[PDB]
Amino acid sequence: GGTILVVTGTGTGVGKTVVCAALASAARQAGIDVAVCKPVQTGTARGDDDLAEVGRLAGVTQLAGLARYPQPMAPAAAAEHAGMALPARDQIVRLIADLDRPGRLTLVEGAGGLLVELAEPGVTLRDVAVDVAAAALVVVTADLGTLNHTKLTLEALAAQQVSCAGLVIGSWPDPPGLVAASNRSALARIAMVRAALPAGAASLDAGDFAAMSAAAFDRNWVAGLV
Amino acid sequence: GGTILVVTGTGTGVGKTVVCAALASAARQAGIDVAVCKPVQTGTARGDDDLAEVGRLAGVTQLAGLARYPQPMAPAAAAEHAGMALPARDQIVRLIADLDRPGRLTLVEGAGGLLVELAEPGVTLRDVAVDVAAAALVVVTADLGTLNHTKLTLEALAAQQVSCAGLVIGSWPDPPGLVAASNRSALARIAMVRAALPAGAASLDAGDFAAMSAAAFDRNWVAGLVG
Ligand SMILES: Nc1ccn([C@@H]2O[C@H](COP(=O)(O)OP(=O)(O)O)[C@@H](O)[C@H]2O)c(=O)n1
Ligand SMILES: Nc1ccn([C@@H]2O[C@H](COP(=O)(O)OP(=O)(O)O)[C@@H](O)[C@H]2O)c(=O)n1
Ligand SMILES: [Mg+2]
Repeated sequence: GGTILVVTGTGTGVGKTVVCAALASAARQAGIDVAVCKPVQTGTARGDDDLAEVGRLAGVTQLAGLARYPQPMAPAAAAEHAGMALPARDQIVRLIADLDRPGRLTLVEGAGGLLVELAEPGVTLRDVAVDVAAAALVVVTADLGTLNHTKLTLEALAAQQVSCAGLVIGSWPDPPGLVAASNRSALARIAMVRAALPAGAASLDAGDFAAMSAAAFDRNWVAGLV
Repeated sequence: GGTILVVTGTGTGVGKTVVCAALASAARQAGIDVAVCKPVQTGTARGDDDLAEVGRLAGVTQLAGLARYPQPMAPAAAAEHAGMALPARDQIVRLIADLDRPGRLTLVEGAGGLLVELAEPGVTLRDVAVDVAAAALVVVTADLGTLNHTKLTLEALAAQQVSCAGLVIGSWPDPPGLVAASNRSALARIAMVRAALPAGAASLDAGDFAAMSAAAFDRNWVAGLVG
């Protein structure tokens, strides 16, 4: 076995996907082999595709997925809209265990938040993390309300003994503002803030994104993940 | 005593204050005596005042506050900015217990979400509900992400044996889109949906607000909140 992290967020559009790519890119430049798994992808009608973002931004090639639904809804609703079911629990857990190998960092990106339905029936990214014995990296905002949502996600993780590998602020504004600066300090009091990615990093070309990513995390911590 | 209800939300700006006003209004129209309590109010230098707004909307006059901070931040950050302290846990409980009375519905409006720190050290509204043996009414959105946020809040309540008095969709769009209608159907499988308040209800005058409020809640449920 290697290291499996689920990358979850406190909500939708907090930057989980940019974080997966950024940590992927930071680990790759540390000589770590990276694989990213997005079991369920929604919003394909408008072109959503988080694995292709990670491939473009970070250059991961081991990019694995099981289902893609057209509508920009939560997985369960997008599936009912399409008239089809979510994939089964065993599919996603086994896909991830099969990605896992010594010396490799495997990131599992969910859909929205920790407790959204990912597989039939009612199984979540938390259930999946329990099954593969993964730790969780939690992507937060620096905006108003983040302390509550972070604490809630962290309590839900710990309730099922899913270790917290730290926080990442998905989007750090420029200029910060009084709320973001206050929240960042307050976030660090409840868990390790591993990085804060600058707002707009997802528009960067691959070379600029690698530079940002290498600077954004601590070199020792990334190397220490595997 | 009577019935104490904390009114919390899955976030800030989900409609806690309008819900408080609407439930207060429906209970008042059922002949129930109502008090609305706001132990920690932030953003007062921007004009933020939920007690005053509950009074504007539903006519409530039994309105109790405790801490007020000028800056629109989390209570802990607003207090630091002002060089003031958060209230103690027992000061909040005293504020609520002074209001509690047989035959009375006392509503305690949180600040932001359920785990916002209201007192030191890290004392939250969940702790307060334990102290005054109140159930929690959870105000949610109908938008993307509400299911995760509602389930996270409900787990947090169960972890401390704080009963969930049900859900209220704070703002309900007319017409509802696909995502909103899906979320609503799914929220009703998670817990009782007590009401879904029409969007923009804060622009209804006293009469239209009161009518909206009587229709929004099941009369049996409201009447059953306090005997
Ligand atoms: N540091 C960041 C984080 C996100 N973003 C963008 O803001 C949107 C939300 O990010 P995301 O797609 O990773 O959100 P999740 O739903 O994956 O959590 C996306 O369109 C990002 O491209 C950015 O430009 N700079
Ligand atoms: N059904 C509703 C819900 C909220 N609103 C308004 O939407 C804003 C947020 O509602 P709120 O202040 O009660 O939200 P909280 O921060 O108290 O949870 C406020 O401006 C309300 O006046 C409305 O007009 N009709
Ligand atoms: Mg309010």
